[PDB]
Amino acid sequence: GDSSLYIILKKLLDFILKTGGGFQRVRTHLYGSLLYYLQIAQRPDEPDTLEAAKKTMWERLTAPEDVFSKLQRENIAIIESYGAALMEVVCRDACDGHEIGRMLALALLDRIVSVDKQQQWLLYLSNSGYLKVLVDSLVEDDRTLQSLLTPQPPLLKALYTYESKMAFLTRVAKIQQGALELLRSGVIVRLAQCQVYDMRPETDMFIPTPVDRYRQILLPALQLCQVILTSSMAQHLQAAGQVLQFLISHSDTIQAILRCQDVSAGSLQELALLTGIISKAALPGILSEL
Amino acid sequence: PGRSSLDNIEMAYARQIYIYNEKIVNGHLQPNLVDLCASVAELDDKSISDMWTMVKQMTDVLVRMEFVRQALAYLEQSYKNYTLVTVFGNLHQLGGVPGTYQLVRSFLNIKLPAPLPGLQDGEVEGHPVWALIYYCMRCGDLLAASQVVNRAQHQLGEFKTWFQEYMNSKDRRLSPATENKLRLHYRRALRNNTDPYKRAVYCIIGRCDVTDNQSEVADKTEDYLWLKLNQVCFDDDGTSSPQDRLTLSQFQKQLLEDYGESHFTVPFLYFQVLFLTAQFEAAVAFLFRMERLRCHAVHVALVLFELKLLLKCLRRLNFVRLLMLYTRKFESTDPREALQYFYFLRDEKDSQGENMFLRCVSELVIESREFDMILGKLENDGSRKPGVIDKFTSDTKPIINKVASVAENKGLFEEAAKLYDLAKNADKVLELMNKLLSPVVPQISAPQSNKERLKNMALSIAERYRAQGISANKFVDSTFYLLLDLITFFDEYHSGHIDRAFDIIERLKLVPLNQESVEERVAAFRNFSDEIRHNLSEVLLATMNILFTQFKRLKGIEDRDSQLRSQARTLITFAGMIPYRTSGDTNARLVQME
Repeated sequence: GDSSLYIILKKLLDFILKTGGGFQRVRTHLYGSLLYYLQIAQRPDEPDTLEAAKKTMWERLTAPEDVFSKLQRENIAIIESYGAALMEVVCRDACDGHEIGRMLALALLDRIVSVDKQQQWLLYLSNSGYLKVLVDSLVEDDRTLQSLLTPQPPLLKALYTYESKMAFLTRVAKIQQGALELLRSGVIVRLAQCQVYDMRPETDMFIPTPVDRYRQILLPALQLCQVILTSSMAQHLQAAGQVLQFLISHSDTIQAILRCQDVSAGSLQELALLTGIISKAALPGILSEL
Repeated sequence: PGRSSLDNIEMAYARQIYIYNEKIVNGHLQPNLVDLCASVAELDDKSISDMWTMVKQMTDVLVRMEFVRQALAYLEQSYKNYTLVTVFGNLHQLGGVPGTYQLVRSFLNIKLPAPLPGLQDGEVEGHPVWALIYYCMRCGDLLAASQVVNRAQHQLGEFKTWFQEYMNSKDRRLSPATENKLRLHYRRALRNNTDPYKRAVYCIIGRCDVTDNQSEVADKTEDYLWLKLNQVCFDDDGTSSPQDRLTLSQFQKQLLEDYGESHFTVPFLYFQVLFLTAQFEAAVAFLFRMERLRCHAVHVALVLFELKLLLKCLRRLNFVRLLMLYTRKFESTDPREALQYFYFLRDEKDSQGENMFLRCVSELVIESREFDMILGKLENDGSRKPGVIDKFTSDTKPIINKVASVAENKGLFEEAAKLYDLAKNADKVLELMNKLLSPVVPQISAPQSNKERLKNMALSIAERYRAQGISANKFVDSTFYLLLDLITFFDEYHSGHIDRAFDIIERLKLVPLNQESVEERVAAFRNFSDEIRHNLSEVLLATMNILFTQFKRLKGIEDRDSQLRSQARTLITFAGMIPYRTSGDTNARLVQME
């Protein structure tokens, strides 16, 4: 049992909240340990495992096992307290310093993220901070993909972080309350500002690599939009209208995406699916275009 | 929206590759390009379409395969076709015979050289001779052009000589002699003056002035290309040390500079210029742009590919990867189609590509996890029913082991069992199988519909393998049957049939029905295989249940209550002896009493 590990997890949270450590270097270490701990606790299991455990509890027909759920609950309580405090510290920190330590802190934020999805965090986190900052950072994401060539190097830093940021955004969108916060932050606006979509990637390093990269950005952002759309009530709701505007305004890209090949094709294929999901999920983009 | 438009298109294209794969397999003579040309006719494709015709002319247009020669031929034939069509439609019907010369006279006379005739040509007997020679040349009818000059009535006659030998040879008229002399005359006399067509003929035939362009009579973009193609001199260019050499490479670069897609306007036409110019890579990349229709670029590449080009994904040209990336879009949804596309990779025959193909397929199987579709399915003896890949064939066993082991990591049991069946590791299958059925047996009750799952799976394999030349270990099979027997006991346990359950449980020969032989049941307990050792808990308590319910004290003659009573007793002694080696529910006691 990684019970012994639990104590270290507590110490880590303590130090972070305290934000002692002149070195972000120190905090990077704390973030790394926390990340492993969160990951370790839930060995890759998916909703099926949870459903099986619930049934067994079903009810305690005899002696049940509910060990992993119990462990997750304890982790989440500890984390909550310490949490509000530490969320503040973790996000601010974020930005700066450490573009480095960043790779570590964004990964920590994402793991944490699943668990403690649901709950808790959405409220806290919401507010603050994050949203505002993260949406603005979408705009700047577009700019950051170009700056991407330069910095291929400084890339190492940022791939660990930028990808982590997209993931964090996608995860928030997966749930109702999270999607609401992102959308409130003016997601569509930042995306319009990034101008990632309102262009043609082909227009324009070995060229297939750049296409893979650009399309890659498009697939994640597109997933974030689709997730935000569906995650609310995609119908009469306001969300449906916003997504439709997204499609029409960035039409012809959707159409253009539909045919061709490579790993680039693979990325293209995923992008195509993502648009399709956006289409049906909304009022059928086609349906709207009666 | 929904865009059934593309999906329909996707399917149409997929259909065509599919037929192409059938032909390759069946040694057929199905043309890819004619097939696109047929579909492409409809619209916007009127560009893409012309592109396809260009490729098709190339069909077996090797015929050797000279870059500029073929490009020239395409342009020349196109012009000829254009000429024939104009003639083929009213008039006179032209007065004379249909000879090629006359057709061109018609083009020159009827077509737009005259609104109502006139200006700056040299004309004899109503005919611009130089224009004629130029157009005949344009058509590719060099011989006729030469003849016209012969008959000409002209006085630059030295040129006449230089035309004939240009014609005689490979058309790279290279006399170690005069060419130099012709050039001087051009510069002095011809260059600063004359009738546009005359200049064209001199310049083009001579390769007189490498700074390039013909003033008055370049009327079309293709005219523009054709002229340039005529000018380049590939063979023995390196030999001879003047710098009046113009190469395909040089031509290609000019097309790039700025001339740009915009410059080649009809952007529509730019595509064609790229193919003609030999910029295949650029051509795919360019097709790669509008909506490039990743789909279109992919297929065109496929077509160049059939042609045996590609001689060394927005910007990623390699054929394997171009195909692979294309697959990414549809692979999850349409794994079959993905296979069809990956298969094309072999079209480039050679190792490397072959492995790339294999790796791609391997990669497809893994993570798509569409095992049945991709790998195969159910024996009913009769080996595998082939998966799509198997139809293509070969390395399939090694992929299976790889996938199966991976399944083991993930713990995706069922997939593993499925994979091992294909692997034909019969013993392995049953063993994994015994494990699956074994747990799920121990647990708590209320399950087991009579139609589908691990139990059902159990039934499938036993019926299936055991009769037929069974390769499995006897031990392995034995536990298998026991698990099945226990399961049938379950079916009948509840759903009534109390009496039947005892009979079957006793048959198991696991639990002491007889005397105090309960202890022998101890001795034989530790020996028990791990799978059964686990199951016993329910065997007991099932017994004390039926035993209880059946032996409900009856109302108001032979009633031997004593048995079905002794059975409980022996069972309890049994349970009493192994409670520690059991989960910890001697709540047999609750059922035991009342």
